[PDB]
Amino acid sequence: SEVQLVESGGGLVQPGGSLRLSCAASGFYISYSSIHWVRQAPGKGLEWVASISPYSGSTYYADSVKGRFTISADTSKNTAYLQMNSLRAEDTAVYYCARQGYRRRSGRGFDYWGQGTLVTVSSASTKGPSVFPLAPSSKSTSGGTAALGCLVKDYFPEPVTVSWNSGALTSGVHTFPAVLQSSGLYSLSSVVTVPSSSLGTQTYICNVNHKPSNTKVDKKVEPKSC
Amino acid sequence: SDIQMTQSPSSLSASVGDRVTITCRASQSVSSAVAWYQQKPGKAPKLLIYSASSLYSGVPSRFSGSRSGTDFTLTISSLQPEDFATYYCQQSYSFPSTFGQGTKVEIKRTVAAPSVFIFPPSDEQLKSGTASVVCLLNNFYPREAKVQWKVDNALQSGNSQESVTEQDSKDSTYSLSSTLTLSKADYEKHKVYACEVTHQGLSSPVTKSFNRGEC
RNA sequence: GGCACUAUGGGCGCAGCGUCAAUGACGCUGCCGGUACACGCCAGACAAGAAACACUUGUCUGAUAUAGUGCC
Repeated sequence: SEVQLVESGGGLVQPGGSLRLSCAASGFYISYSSIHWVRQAPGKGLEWVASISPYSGSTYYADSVKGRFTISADTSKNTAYLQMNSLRAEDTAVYYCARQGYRRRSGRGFDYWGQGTLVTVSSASTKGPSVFPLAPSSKSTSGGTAALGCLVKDYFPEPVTVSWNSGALTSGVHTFPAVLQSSGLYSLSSVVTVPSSSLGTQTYICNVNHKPSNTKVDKKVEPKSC
Repeated sequence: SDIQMTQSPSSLSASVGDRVTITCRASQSVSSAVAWYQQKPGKAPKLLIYSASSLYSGVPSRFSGSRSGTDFTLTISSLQPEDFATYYCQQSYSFPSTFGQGTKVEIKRTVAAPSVFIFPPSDEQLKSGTASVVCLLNNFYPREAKVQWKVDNALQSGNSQESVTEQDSKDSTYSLSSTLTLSKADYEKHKVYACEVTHQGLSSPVTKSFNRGEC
């Protein structure tokens, strides 16, 4: 409760750039603990990265970061750091700091973890999405429900927000995780199941907001009839 | 060299009240420096077990850790709804520290067939030189589902991407999208665009297709 | 791991210089060789110290000690 790790410093940087992450500790004097950094690439698991041992300043590293990252600690600021130099897109992840417990109370387990700080390594530049109808069809549509949607395509960085009907329509909407395309731009798509009797009678609009590029887009998804 | 922790199973489908055992297997002696963690989406991991078997302060007593040589198992004696998350083992016997790949604990339910839809590209998109064909699998269980793209009965490879939603809060189905990406030039070199889906709730693989150019 | 043989001035020869290294290598040269023991001293191992390593302290071990080859 009173122990707290508060991380900062993440952000977006071009490959080969650098970034200094910070982990400010409260509730305890940092010098009597090992501080570890653990990272987690989007969708992957936890990967230990660097650690620093108390009373000696001894530091250890993962081979995937050896030579490029430097764990350190300023006890006067009660904060641990991770200088990351020459960053690479494989290094994109949510970066955690964690405290190694007191030996007697919780072994070598990491009992308290910072909140997460996001690191994105990319040479892509900002791009607002192109929004494309996922129009429903004339065939099939025999299940009393039809499906329709929007393709939110070629944006960077995350996130977009997709609503329908300016937020009015939410039941049966699926907005998938965005995938990173090989071009280094992202795409997701938002789809909604609706009663198949409303298709021509009811208007469906998907509203896509991409704050970084200051782009809001509203797309009307219409049938094509014959 | 480096110590490998290998977890088992990588995902698990249980209902409330189950005994759930997750197992993790180490490549060298880690002694007893194995820790288990619980992580929920968007959130920092939480410590459950330290020293391979010891119950971290504040954790429910339904969690237990066990050691057998290099073979470590976390077992949750009685699954609770707040326990559906992902679990990790860790070795801290030596550096580098190493985490198991992860086990995801998921909600069991009756099989639900994926209701399948195919969406052709917008003429607006073709103006961009790229064409996306989207195949949608709606509200299905269990998660395992193979989506196979065919253009004129020829399978595609390396030109599609998938994305799965998490288990729905209400009917705990999944939904999945698959996007086939093509150049416009290749898109118009073909007619029959088809999506083939294999799933446990499908008696035989279901296929949705269209012919490029239907009014 | 066990068995077998094989080898070991402090377990700490006494030193010097060049030392590179990154902790992986050391070596030549000189100097002199009661024996144990007691210590010291160093090196291991172990614990504890807010403590994985280093550090500090305590305890233990370095003769049944380390070092090979074959057998199994």
